[PDB]
Amino acid sequence: AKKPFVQRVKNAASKAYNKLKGLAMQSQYGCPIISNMCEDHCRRKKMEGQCDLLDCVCS
Repeated sequence: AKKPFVQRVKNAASKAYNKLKGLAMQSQYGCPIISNMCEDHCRRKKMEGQCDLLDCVCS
């Protein structure tokens, strides 16, 4: 017989996306009474939450 020899069909590749960061247009200059300090600070961390009359809320 002397059968042949071959078995090279490996690769494994399915991963090239990782972030999970970014708002959805709503916490940007839309609050009633937000301070540039809170807006800038919250924007720097790209954290989105809710706009409070007392200040901005990052979530």
